[PDB]
Amino acid sequence: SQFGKSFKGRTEVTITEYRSHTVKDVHRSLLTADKSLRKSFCFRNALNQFLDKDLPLLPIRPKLESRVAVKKSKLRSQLSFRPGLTQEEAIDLYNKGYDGDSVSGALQDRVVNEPVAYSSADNDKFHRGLAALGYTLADRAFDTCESGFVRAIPTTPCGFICCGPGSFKDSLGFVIKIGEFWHMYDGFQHFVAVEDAKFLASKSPSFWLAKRLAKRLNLVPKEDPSVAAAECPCKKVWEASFARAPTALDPFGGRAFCDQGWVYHRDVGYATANHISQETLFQQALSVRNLGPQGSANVSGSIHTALDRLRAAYSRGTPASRSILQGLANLITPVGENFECDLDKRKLNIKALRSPERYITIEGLVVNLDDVVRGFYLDKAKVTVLSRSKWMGYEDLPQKPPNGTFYCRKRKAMLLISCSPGTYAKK
Amino acid sequence: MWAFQEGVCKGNLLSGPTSMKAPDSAARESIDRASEIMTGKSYNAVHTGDLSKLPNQGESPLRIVDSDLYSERSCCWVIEKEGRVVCKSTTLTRGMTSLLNTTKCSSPSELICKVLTVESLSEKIGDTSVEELLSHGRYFKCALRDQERGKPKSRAIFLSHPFFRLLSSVVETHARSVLSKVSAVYTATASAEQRAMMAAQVVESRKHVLNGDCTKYNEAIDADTLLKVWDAIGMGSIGVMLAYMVRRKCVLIKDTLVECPGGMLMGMFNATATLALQGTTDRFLSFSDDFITSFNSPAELREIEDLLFASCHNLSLKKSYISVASLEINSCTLTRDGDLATGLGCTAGVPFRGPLVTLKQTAAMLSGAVDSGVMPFHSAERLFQIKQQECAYRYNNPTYTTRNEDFLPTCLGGKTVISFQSLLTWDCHPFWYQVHPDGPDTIDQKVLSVLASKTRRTRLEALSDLDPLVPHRLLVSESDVSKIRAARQAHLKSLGLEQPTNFNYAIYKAVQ
Amino acid sequence: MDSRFAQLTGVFCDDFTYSEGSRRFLSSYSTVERRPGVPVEGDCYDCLKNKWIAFELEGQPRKFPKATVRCILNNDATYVCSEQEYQQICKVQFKDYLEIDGVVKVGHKASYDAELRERLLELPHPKSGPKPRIEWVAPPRLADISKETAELKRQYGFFECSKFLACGEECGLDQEARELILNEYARDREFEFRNGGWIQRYTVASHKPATQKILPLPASAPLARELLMLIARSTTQAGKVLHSDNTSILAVPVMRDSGKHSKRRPTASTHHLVVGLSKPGCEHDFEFDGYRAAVHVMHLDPKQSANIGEQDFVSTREIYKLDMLELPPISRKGDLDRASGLETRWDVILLLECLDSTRVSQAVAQHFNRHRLALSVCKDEFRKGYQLASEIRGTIPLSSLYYSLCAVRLRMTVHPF
RNA sequence: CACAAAUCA
RNA sequence: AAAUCUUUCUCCUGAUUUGUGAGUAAAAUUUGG
Ligand SMILES: Nc1nc2c(ncn2[C@@H]2O[C@H](COP(=O)(O)CP(=O)(O)OP(=O)(O)O)[C@@H](O)[C@H]2O)c(=O)[nH]1
Ligand SMILES: [Mg+2]
Ligand SMILES: [Zn+2]
Ligand SMILES: [Zn+2]
Ligand SMILES: [Zn+2]
Repeated sequence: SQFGKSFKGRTEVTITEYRSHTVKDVHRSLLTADKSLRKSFCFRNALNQFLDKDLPLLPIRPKLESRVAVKKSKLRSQLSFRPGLTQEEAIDLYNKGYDGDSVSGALQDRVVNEPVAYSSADNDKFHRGLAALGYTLADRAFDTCESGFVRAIPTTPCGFICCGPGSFKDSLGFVIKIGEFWHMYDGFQHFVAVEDAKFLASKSPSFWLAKRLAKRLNLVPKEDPSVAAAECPCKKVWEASFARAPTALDPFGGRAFCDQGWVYHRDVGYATANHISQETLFQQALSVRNLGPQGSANVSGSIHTALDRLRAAYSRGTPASRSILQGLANLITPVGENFECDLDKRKLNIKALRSPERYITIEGLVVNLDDVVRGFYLDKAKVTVLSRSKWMGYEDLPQKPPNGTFYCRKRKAMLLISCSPGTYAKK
Repeated sequence: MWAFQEGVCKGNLLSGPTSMKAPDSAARESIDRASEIMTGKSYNAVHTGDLSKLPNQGESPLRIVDSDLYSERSCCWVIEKEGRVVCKSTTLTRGMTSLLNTTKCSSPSELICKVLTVESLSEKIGDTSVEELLSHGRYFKCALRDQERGKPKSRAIFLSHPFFRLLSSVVETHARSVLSKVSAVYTATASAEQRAMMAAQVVESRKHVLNGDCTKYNEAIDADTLLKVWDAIGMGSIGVMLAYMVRRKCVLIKDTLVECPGGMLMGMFNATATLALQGTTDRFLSFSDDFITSFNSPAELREIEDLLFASCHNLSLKKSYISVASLEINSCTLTRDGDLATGLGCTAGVPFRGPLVTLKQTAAMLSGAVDSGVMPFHSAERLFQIKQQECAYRYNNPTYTTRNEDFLPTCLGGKTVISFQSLLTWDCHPFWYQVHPDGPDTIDQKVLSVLASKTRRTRLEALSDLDPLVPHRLLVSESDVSKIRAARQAHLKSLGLEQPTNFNYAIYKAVQ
Repeated sequence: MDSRFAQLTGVFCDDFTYSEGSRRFLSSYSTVERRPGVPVEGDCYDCLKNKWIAFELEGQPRKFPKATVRCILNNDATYVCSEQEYQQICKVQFKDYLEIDGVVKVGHKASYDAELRERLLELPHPKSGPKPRIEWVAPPRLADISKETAELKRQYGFFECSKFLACGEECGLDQEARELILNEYARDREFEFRNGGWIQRYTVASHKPATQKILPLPASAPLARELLMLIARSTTQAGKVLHSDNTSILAVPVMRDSGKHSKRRPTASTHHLVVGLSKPGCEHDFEFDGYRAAVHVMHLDPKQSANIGEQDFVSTREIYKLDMLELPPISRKGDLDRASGLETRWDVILLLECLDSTRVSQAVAQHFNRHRLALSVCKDEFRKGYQLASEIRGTIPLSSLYYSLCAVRLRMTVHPF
């Protein structure tokens, strides 16, 4: 009758409170760790048990052999997007008798950042502790044009959309929003899905493209036979040829080919290389200039505030600046949510307009929209003089300096070139 | 030796200081400092900035995160037996449960809804009233926090009443939301390294950098400033009640209650304190008592000083400095071009805490260091080898190992000195996986956890292995818990399976 | 799914059964009624019609699938639903007017808001305070650190012998001689002997701090690791002589003397007088059977002993050496002496940092890092960051702080930045 | 979500 | 007697990363070279 004592005076309590009450009550003793491990030969017996019973039951993890050339660079943040169990997968695991707490803990799509200062030619992602040695997460690709698909600039184009301007293969699919429906085509099966009050209603959620669309839209897959579309141009669009914008795969593992249309590869699960970087942020913005919301770049803070600042900077500026800002807004706005990414239709916010400086952080990159409007990150570099005395260990200022600290002899001063076109717009 | 480092070094190698002194002295010094500040003789506690531009969140529904109101951390539970106040230290879970039992409430949300919707302060909410809750929620209990490097005198920490925590959670969450909506560069959640990178990018346009810290941060943030910010973000009754409790807070030292009207004691309102500055100007990339503002001319520096003073963010003259070739925030120092400053920096040593815990912690530290440009990989390999040799010297006695297996570490009777690169790239005997930073728990951790749990009554019926979809806010009675357990046991029996098999995401994904 | 309707749903599923006994309506807000492993698409589930039912109000749509039938509750005392049976059940079960509580906003202004605001107004408020005048000047120069060290020396001075620091070097006695010397020293000091172990007995305390002075640096610390390991061992093994490869110690518990019923076994918070041996030549010399050695004591509470023991000496030395500049020779008092200095004294300093449980050296290191990084600092205020002598008390922490300042001064002297 | 380890304020 | 209210019979708030989740009985010498 402990329920009548711990929760005296109440007959019903929340699951949180009950679970928190039934937690092991660990205690802290003044004994050191070594003395505790020595006590009663507890660690000795534990080691004996591990070597006699537990050790044989340890799966043999695979060795890592993939390596790439790496160079020391600025202190960047490696953005890992490790996924969690999907809703249906969680249900299936729970009904199979798996631990509820562990499954629920695994049911969370989390974004993590790791400070690493090391960059490779393709700007890949390295393991924990092996960034110095260039141990990439990606495994060796079997077919060449798969690696071409995952690569921004394929070495050998097979003439098809995966790694060049062309049509689709049998191994590629695409999900495109037509009217009020999401059409998924793979090459054999054409399905239509709808967004039904936090759910993704589709004929068969098990479809790989359907699962990918559910993950992209942040919706729970669901079965709904009463879903159909009137016009299905999926055949013609599949048979047509499209231009391939040079960009790394979005964190979701797909590339945009048309307005609200994303191509996916069956074998490639998720992007292994940092989608957004200093040298590719503006190219990424230009590529999605008029492709609707993409939701591929996480912006620190509030997305509404970022869009307000983008719109305020969008009020003035040259057409190219407006296009760049529209592309950035498309990049940061999620897909399918109540967001007005289109800056033309966005209502101007005076409160976000009066601010003297408009800063937005895209994937840890602080971009000043005011500077972007006046042609800084693309046209001309920003120079600030740090001192008039030469410093030790700093290279001379090149003729077209990139971002960084340099020494200038014509002026005899230490300069800090910022927002240099040679870094962002590296034509 | 930390003095002769060519690069930056915080001297973090050795463990933090330890002190068995009673917390009375430090708490008394903190209270005296707060009272002295209240007199307006040394520091400023009066806010002057314009927070009229903060967005109003008063229309948002009152949502309480229950998970944050229950934990094993200590808290002050107050009892009024015979007109005397008795403050006891109990787990926050026990304090919250006792509060909910005193005033009949299924959940904290119901309690706050009832409190907000009373027609009088004396109206009963069970065996208590809002006036009694306010009176009790202002009491705090002092304690000493040590093992903080660079603080020979251990700091003073304070345990708060469950009601105070319940009311402060709402305001803190909404203040963080307002910070996200208003801050020029959001940092309330970014880590130290992310803040350093953002600062390195932000201050690229100005010649000088002001690496500053705030002194007496908790004592300089009056209840008036907190209520000002809360009213700016529209808290109404919650903000008023919290400010009333803060202004009337009492701290129990030894056996006497001491009034501490000034300041906020603990960092319970770090988000609100940060908003007190971020709401008045956008020139500071700061969170709590850490800002990285930059300037070009002395006039801009004077403007920065005025802004800091007006927002009760008193500059720390002892620690604040000006740099032109670097910038440091949250102990992370970066060059003006973004490169991490050469040197050990925040790298810390691993005290001997177990034959395999020490090796695992050394591996984790070395991986963190090599990932950045702290040291080349071969240096990390050499350091790991030296640490393995030291562990062999320390833990290779019969009281720690009776084995002679070759694959075992030299510190457990074996002859294997694993290479750091071999360990990191899963190129070791499965016995060494636990030693990996991302491997499973070592034998030492399991033994220590068992010893800790094996020290002590009567346990409630278990409620583990729940549906991953059932929200944790649903109400369960004793009969409901029994029925849930019976149903789960019957389902397992029908499947012919014992207690639920543990789930590991890594293995499942590997076999997928 | 809103908890507001939970109670309401409970009224709906009022002992309704189907299939001769099975409950018909399963509430989504009830854990026992909930069907495991099924997503929730409504306030309750009807098995007979296999349909999800959700409840709404006028002009308050709820996020649910279109397939979920909505029992819209009109402003008037009427319930309208697409399904006739559900509407009839709504009319029947909801006989007593169930007014759903309105959602409470964060900005809710309670009836006592004005009263609490008045009470707060009548309470004390702070005063403005002064605006500091900040003068930005160059960081402290070598002269300032020299002044700090000179002030420390003048105020406290130096000890005649290194005291326990001398225990970092071999005492020149074999294991048997060391054990005999330690046991006879304990016996001479009238230490109580019980169960084959030594216990130190005390009756009254002066309640005043012990004398503070700076410990001169021994030549080297070959036994730093051994001494720290012995200290770690002595956390629980107290009252008996603990031996090592090249040295030995004796941790005598210090326990109160009641006189008849006195503490016999040490408890969690019993302090230890750690006794160690070093080469003779100081006032602490002890002789027995022709064996002479300097016996040095150190009083440690359990936390200090654990902290000192857990430290690793070799690894810290190597990590520091990874990016260290050429350490200069220093004299017995941490002063640059090229002619007759010893570099090994630096090891001793490190050992001191390990023995100093207050770790004031960490504070000095942080301040020196700021100094090296800084270009301009507040006048007369940044310099007042090395004055940590008021933060610590004891011979060991005082010596550690003094030698941290000496290291800073030496860095500014030989390797200017 | 809870516990444990490291770091930061 | 010393690192002197101790030798007397618990450590707050928030954040980043990582790993685990029905595994159940006193006390500091027993037992670390
Ligand atoms: N409740 C806690 N707040 C902390 C803690 N550490 C830091 N802080 C917060 O950060 C603030 C600054 O504390 P620091 O760690 O910088 C201590 P410092 O000696 O530099 O403070 P001053 O006395 O103002 O010089 C402190 O007032 C709190 O608001 C902690 O352990 N607990
Ligand atoms: Mg700082
Ligand atoms: Zn191809
Ligand atoms: Zn179609
Ligand atoms: Zn002596």
